Amino acid sequence: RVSSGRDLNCVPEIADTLGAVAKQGFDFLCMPVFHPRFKREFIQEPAKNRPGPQTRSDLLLSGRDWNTLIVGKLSPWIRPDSKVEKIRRNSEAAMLQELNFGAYLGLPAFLLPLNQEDNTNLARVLTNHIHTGHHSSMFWMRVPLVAPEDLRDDIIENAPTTHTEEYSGEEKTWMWWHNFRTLCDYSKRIAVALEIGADLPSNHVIDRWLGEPIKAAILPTSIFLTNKKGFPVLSKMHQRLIFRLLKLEVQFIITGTNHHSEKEFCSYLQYLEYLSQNRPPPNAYELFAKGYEDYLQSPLQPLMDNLESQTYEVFEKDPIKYSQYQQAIYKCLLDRVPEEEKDTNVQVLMVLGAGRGPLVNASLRAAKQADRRIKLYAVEKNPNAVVTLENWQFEEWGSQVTVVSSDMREWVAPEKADIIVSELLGSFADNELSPECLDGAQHFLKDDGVSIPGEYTSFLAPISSSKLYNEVRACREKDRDPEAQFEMPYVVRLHNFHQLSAPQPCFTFSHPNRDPMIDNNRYCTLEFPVEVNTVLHGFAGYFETVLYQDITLSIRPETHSPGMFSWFPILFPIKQPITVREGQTICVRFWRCSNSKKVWYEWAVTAPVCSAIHNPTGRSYTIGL
Amino acid sequence: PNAPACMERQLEAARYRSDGALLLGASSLSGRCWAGSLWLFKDPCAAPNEGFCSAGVQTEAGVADLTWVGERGILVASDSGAVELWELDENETLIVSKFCKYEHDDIVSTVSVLSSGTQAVSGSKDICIKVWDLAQQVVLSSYRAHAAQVTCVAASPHKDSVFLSCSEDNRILLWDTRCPKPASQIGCSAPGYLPTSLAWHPQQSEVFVFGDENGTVSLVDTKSTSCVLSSAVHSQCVTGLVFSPHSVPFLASLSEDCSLAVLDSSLSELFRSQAHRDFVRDATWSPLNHSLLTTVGWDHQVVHHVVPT
Ligand SMILES: Nc1nc2cnc(C(=O)N3CCOC[C@@H]3c3ccc(C(F)(F)F)cc3)cc2c2c1COC2
Ligand SMILES: CSC[C@H]1O[C@@H](n2cnc3c(N)ncnc32)[C@H](O)[C@@H]1O
Repeated sequence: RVSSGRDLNCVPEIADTLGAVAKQGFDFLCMPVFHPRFKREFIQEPAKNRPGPQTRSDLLLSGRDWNTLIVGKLSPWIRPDSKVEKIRRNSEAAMLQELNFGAYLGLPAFLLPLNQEDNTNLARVLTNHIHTGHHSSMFWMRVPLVAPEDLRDDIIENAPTTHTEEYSGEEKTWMWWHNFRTLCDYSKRIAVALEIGADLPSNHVIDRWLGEPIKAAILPTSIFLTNKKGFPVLSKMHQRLIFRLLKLEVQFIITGTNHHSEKEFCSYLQYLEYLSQNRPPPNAYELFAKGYEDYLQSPLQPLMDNLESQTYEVFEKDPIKYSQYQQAIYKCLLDRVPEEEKDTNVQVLMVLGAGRGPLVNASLRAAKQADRRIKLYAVEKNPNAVVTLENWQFEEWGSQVTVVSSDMREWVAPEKADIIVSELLGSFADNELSPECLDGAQHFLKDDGVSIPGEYTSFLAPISSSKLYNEVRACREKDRDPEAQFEMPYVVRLHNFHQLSAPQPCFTFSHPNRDPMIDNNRYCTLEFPVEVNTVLHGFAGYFETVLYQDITLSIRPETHSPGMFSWFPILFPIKQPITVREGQTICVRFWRCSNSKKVWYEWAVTAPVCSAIHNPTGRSYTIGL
Repeated sequence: PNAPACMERQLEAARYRSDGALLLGASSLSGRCWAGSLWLFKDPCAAPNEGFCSAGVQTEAGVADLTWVGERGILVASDSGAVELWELDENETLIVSKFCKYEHDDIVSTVSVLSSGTQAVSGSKDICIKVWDLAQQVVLSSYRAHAAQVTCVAASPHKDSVFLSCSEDNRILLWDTRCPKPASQIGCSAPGYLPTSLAWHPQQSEVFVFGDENGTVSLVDTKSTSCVLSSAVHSQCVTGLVFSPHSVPFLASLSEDCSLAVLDSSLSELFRSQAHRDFVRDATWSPLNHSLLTTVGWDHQVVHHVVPT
């Protein structure tokens, strides 16, 4: 359940070294395509004409071996950011040479070091290489958690290490990475190979790499311990970090020599793989939604569109969600009719937006266990789902369920509603126009009628995710505004992200609205205290809803309804990422706008730096009325 | 002669011992098999010729550096992350390994035996410097003072507890295991081009020379920490620095511009040899006559230069 790699910087013979690495239990091998000590001269005339092959044959491995087993390493002497010019241009021509040989071999990944602050000329040559051919190979940048200058032993008399807390200086390696990728314009082929030090840094420094495209974790043999039995082990602190990585499904890579006579590299993995089993399988919600991690989708629009048969099916694969509805109705039924009026007072229940009728059946089970009599209207506008309803009224429901095929805003009802039941809420609560729908349907709800859900609330929280920022950035399509993908929300099971503040309420709607004058236009102004240095990429959205009384449904992480995978969080992006210092406040503003044809969201950032107003006039995203 | 068929192209080090026998260390930096070997030639003129050798064994990985241990022992800085000690037999025909300890996590780049002959210091690309006990095959101390791969370590003469070390963190560290903080940085090279080579002066306890990557050679009085005397000797990284065994030693520099140069006390220039076509890697003067200086290269030549004193 763990994919691991072996980092070597010494191969005498590929086929004999790779065969060794394979038997020990490794999925791939990181090795130098060129001899690490083979400095080559490209300009200077005595040494430019060095004879012989510049490296070993490609024939030493099969085609699929290079494609799936081998991760290239760029030679340690390549220093394109050197202060000496001759070293710069040799490093330039040689970095291109090594990189071009990796693409020649079809290697899936290439390792590049980020061991100093300035890799500007490094980023450049790399970028040109990315923009020469159109390829999909990845580039793993080695960046350690703690810089080599901040880990050195305090054994120099006249240069003692700084014992003070450099809060932003302890995060300095992240700045190496951030500046590198920003120079490379967020190329999808450039990911992080995080090197784990013997002694870990501060918690914020580790938190810094939340949301970053970490494809690999480097585990040197030196950071391992020795249990009472004499085998390599890891501290609880270190183990927690690995557990955190396990959640991102990074590949785990061992580097350095093994100091144990009891030798054998499998033990180092034996403990590592061992850890995966120890991590609890599954987290319940995680099992079902696997493969949807960080997967961008357009939010469903049941009103404007007609949902397919299999999206109604996934809706029903959540009993927990309906139990709350069942219970809310249950509780409500008892409240409205007393025990002596039980068999005389029949209640008009109306499932507005019945779909394939899970709500109508939950309304039936609620009436049975409440021992009160109900007349039930199943109202659905999607003609295709109505076919399921009418087949299921005829076969089993009978005349207790009346199926109505119309829009609830248009539908004239024969009877007034004792209770109306709605499932209209979206990921961001009202993004599915549940307000406008239930509003136009209040007229057939009697004056003391209960609407389920009574209210719902949208929540917002700023997030940091360079991973997710590329995916939106990759969403550009032809025949449309090149930035329109940034001005539209997405429903997505957020995974590799970092929440930057506690979710705050955004919009609220109460049904029945009543009010002399109903207006679903909204202005809400939020301020999010941020206690860490970071980069703002977007705002995650959740919702809480109160079906009736205490019963509720929620995807807000603090009050997340346990065991409910029915809804995913929504993500509002911003065109340009915004850097945020510790102690700064993220002020965001959101608008719910509407005309007579459509409803949309506008949003902007007025915090540390202003951001353009997103989706103005609904130019890039509408919710059709 | 109980030796491998051919040796590898990249001659990486050449050392003379007391009696005049030439030690050779070569690695296969390119090709199918990346390994190394150790060679001894009691005749120095037939050194590049495998069949005309006195001894010859063949090691697992590349020989990044070597040094003599006494008169019948070779300490090896091997690519495999290990330091290796090989020792001739009594007949001096077979070279057998004494130990092979894998303590460095990267290429062992440099190694130097101390004045006591019982200890040796090694530097590697893992930034760690280790103190070795060559009798108990163990590491005496794990020093991690630099922040970049260690380029050169040079044991002090007549001081079994002092040695030099230079890394790509632009630092030169004067070491003394007697002090609580055993390392002492040299403030001269505050903006200096990265140091690449180190050589103590034989006669003086506090005098040593370093070579930077811009081809500049400078000698420093260590005790005074005063302004050094500098001279642009080469056009590439200065690979190594050796002093002649004379009473007034000449300074022989060698760099990646494929040229060997010999200097005096004021670092003036007496002799270049352009004879090498590739990188020059090591220098060792003949102790039998003191005007011969032989240097190897990656062009697989050994060149016996006559140093015109
Ligand atoms: N009116 C509604 N709107 C919704 C909009 N979106 C969603 C929503 O999150 N997903 C539906 C569309 O794919 C994304 C997402 C999803 C995908 C897979 C899974 C799986 F397989 F893991 F379980 C779960 C969720 C749910 C809605 C619901 C209602 C009524 O109750 C549910
Ligand atoms: C389970 S999703 C909620 C259901 O309500 C339906 N729905 C949405 N809006 C309306 C409406 N105005 N009238 C009737 N059904 C609706 C949607 O099509 C969906 O099947």
